[PDB]
Amino acid sequence: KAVVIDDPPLRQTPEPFDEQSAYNPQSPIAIDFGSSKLRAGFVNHATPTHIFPNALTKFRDRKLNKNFTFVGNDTLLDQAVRSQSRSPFDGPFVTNWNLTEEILDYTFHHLGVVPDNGIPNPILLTERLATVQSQRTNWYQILFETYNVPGVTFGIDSLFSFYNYNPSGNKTGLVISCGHEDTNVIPVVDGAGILTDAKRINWGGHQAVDYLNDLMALKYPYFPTKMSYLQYETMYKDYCYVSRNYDEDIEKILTLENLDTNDVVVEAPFTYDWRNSILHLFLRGPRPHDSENIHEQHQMHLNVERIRVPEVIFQPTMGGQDQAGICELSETILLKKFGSQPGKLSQTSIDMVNNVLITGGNAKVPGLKERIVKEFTGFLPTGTNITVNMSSDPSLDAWKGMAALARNEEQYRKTVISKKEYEEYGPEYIKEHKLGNTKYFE
Amino acid sequence: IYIEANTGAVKRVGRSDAYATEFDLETEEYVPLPKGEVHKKKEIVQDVTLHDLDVANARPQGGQDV
Amino acid sequence: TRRHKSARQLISDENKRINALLTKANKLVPKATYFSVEAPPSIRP
Repeated sequence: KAVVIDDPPLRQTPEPFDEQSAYNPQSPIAIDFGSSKLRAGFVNHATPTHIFPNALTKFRDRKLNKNFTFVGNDTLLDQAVRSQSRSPFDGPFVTNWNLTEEILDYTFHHLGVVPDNGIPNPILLTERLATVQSQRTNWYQILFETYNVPGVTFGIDSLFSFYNYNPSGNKTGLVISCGHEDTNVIPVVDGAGILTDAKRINWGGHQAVDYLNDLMALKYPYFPTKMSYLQYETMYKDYCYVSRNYDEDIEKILTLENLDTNDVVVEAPFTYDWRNSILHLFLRGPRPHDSENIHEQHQMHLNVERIRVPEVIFQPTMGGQDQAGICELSETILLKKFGSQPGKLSQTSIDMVNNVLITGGNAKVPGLKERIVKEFTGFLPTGTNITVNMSSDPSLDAWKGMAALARNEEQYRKTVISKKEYEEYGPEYIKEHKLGNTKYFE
Repeated sequence: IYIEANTGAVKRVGRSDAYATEFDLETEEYVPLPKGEVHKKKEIVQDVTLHDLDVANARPQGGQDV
Repeated sequence: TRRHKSARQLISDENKRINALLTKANKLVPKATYFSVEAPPSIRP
């Protein structure tokens, strides 16, 4: 029996706000400007209090002649107001800036804050790796002029999750983050991220679901009903896994002994034998195809793509990116760098092996940890104890990162930038600390 | 490749399967990786006769190659 | 006022900026830029 997918259901209730009496001006504010979702709240709380995708609508009402503004979870109330959602992220950066100001105003309104002459709380901000000077300049402008905050500090979300899962701040490990739009590999030495050996592959969740979108467009060019981006996102989330060995799995997934079990049929919502032909297996699975059935031609068949699309991270040549794979880049980092002779692991490499951490938004795909453990056992010398740590939800460990950082006041003051330092040194200033970006030169 | 430690026997099985896409058509055979460990130790028992050792030392033309 | 400044010209703007910095230094090795972290191509076929 084929399954039918839809859009995710809209929220029946709107998002509540925190009580204004519980606000104190001494507590900092933790924000995570992710490419997919926004996480906002205090520091003393450990559990999340505000998670919503970054979107905004300008709903023009006919009767009142007033442009209403719906932010984040308020966009998940009607289908028309969901479809007109606009993200501020254009590419891997931000381009429109006033949208960032009104979503920050929405977070400040929904945090239960009654401020005066701007926000009196220092803020904790995550930023992408090798961030371009213009957006951090504009960030300094908006926080140091629009919101009057006393202090600011910055860092990478992957290193922040690494510091969260290694709270001593002096450990050695190798972090891997699979973000919404980029995949990063950072070798960490003694609690400090070695960013001169960091590596980035231009693929993420957004490129993967666009790969699903144009793969489904190419596979069924005569499909009548255009399905939205959310359907592609949901069936990528629910019906995709990392293959344990892509060379051996691809030579048997088209057999009839797998297509009875490993084929997912997805029904679109609306109101000379075929056994020996692999076109009929690839398009219509192991069940015979009747072109006169109305429910039949509204169907996807996910047989090869479920193991094909997570393999783009391991081999970027499928996705068109002329880059080395995650396993090959990790081999380059681990076997020929940090004083490690190929064939003779240094103690830095041995310490990096035992603290391999996978985080990010795109670690939810099953079979990733077992596959990277299999590859690591494949290329390392025999007898090396390989440890891979994976969170239950690796999309929230960054907020745990700034929570543990601002709870640790001893090392919190090493990374902060006040109004006074910015005012004396301008926007062009780099604060060289362990858990953030370094200087662009030597 | 195949290396025996005690006698130094060298046998080339073939090129690895990961290097099978350097050319679309090639004269080399591509064998996969060995699924076991690199190092393999095994104790055998060899049974020979005295006539075999008599004929091993008494080759008139000369010793044969591998 | 603020120009829209799409992300397509931003990489070229940073490339021109870092080229300006290296040419003024030439008249200094980079450490961690956008074009230096970015991945080398695969050696295996």
